[PDB]
Amino acid sequence: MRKIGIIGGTFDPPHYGHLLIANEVYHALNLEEVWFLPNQIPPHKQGRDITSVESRLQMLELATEAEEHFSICLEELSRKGPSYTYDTMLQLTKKYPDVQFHFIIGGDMVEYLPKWYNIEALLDLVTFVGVARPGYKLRTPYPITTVEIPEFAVSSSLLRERYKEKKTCKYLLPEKVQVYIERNGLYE
Amino acid sequence: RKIGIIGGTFDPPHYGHLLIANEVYHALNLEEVWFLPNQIPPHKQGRDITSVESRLQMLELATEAEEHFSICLEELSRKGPSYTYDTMLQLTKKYPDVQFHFIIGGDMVEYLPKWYNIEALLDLVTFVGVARPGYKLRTPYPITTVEIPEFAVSSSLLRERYKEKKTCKYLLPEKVQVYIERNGLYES
Ligand SMILES: Nc1ncnc2c1ncn2[C@@H]1O[C@H](COP(=O)(O)OP(=O)(O)OC[C@H]2O[C@@H]([n+]3cccc(C(=O)O)c3)[C@H](O)[C@@H]2O)[C@@H](O)[C@H]1O
Ligand SMILES: Nc1ncnc2c1ncn2[C@@H]1O[C@H](COP(=O)(O)OP(=O)(O)OC[C@H]2O[C@@H]([n+]3cccc(C(=O)O)c3)[C@H](O)[C@@H]2O)[C@@H](O)[C@H]1O
Ligand SMILES: [Mg+2]
Ligand SMILES: [Mg+2]
Repeated sequence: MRKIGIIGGTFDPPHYGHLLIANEVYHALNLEEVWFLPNQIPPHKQGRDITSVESRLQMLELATEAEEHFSICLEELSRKGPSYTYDTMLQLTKKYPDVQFHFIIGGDMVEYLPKWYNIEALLDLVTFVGVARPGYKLRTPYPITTVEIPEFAVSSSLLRERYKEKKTCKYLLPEKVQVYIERNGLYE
Repeated sequence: RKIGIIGGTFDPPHYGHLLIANEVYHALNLEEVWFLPNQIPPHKQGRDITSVESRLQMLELATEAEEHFSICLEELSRKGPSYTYDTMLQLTKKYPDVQFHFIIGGDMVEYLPKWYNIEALLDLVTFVGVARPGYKLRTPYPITTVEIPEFAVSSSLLRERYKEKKTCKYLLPEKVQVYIERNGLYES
């Protein structure tokens, strides 16, 4: 099953920018499917806070369950420590020898690439697909694939701020995710 | 009474229309927002546009679920080209109760110098600009601004995409999608 997309994330919370870039890359590159890959500990944001894996997982399920071309990969949640993508992609490449993985990143992560653990070796394990994001730019010296989408400036940190400040989040993320955030008072 | 007006052609209406309407309604504590479809757009005369009953059908589908959104049918009676200045004269005289906030995206912010009776219009109504990717709010005119999570969705892209059978997931409401697809709008 050759062409598979994988979107790595903290998903804190998941939102329409995640679903948008996943669906757009899926159509653009004729992928068989897209795997959402939630991290246990974000390797670049190790000191911080972040909501439980359990609530992040539940949001992600809510966010993606409608979608049959979407599924959740738990490889990192079954590992201790910071979730380095090179380690994960090593495991998945050997578990799935007949898949060409396309790792999907937004503009801000394309810029941060030079600081990823084992970046140069990672680029040989996987095909990176960068997608534009307002305020970031897709220019990178690394040989990545690029897909054009209708850019959406929603972020997880913006959503967290707005929930705290009691500001509207309508049209920013799935209604099912909104329902769960408000029920459990995450981000207030 | 602070009331929003978003004039547009709505061919089709999409999440960018709904987003900006919601964003200003909350940021300016509006009582509600009116969607004002034009009979003939002043600046796209002839062009190639969808019928007014069809655009009206879609706009209803786009906004029906929304309690704080109604549609204003003022431009739909009489003449051809819908000049906003005339509309707002008529609305201002009719409801001296209400302070109208006319909502425009950044592309329409840019084109303001070419609007009919622009200077007299600015005296009539409060303009509210919202950013659009690929158009920052630079204007020498004294308009009110609200900061939004920008979405690069456009009507012409959706037209093009429907014609090419490309995905429109997350870009516009499902009810509107159902209508376009079933009547085979925008194809060829
Ligand atoms: N509005 C939007 N438009 C376009 N793209 C958008 C977006 N919002 C988020 N995104 C993108 O979606 C993805 C998920 O966002 P978010 O949930 O915040 O994810 P984030 O915490 O930024 O992490 C992104 C991925 O990169 C991995 N990473 C980062 C840094 C170093 C290393 C390493 O191994 O050394 C690995 C991390 O483990 C995860 O797999 C990101 O790629 C982000 O850029
Ligand atoms: N993604 C996005 N992000 C931010 N804003 C977005 C947007 N997509 C549409 N918009 C905005 O939504 C609104 C509606 O979109 P669209 O259907 O394409 O509307 P459009 O045809 O641009 O018309 C905008 C309004 O301006 C009026 N106008 C235009 C030119 C001259 C004059 C005149 O009186 O001489 C009047 C026109 O009759 C209509 O009422 C527009 O303001 C557009 O800029
Ligand atoms: Mg990020
Ligand atoms: Mg426009």
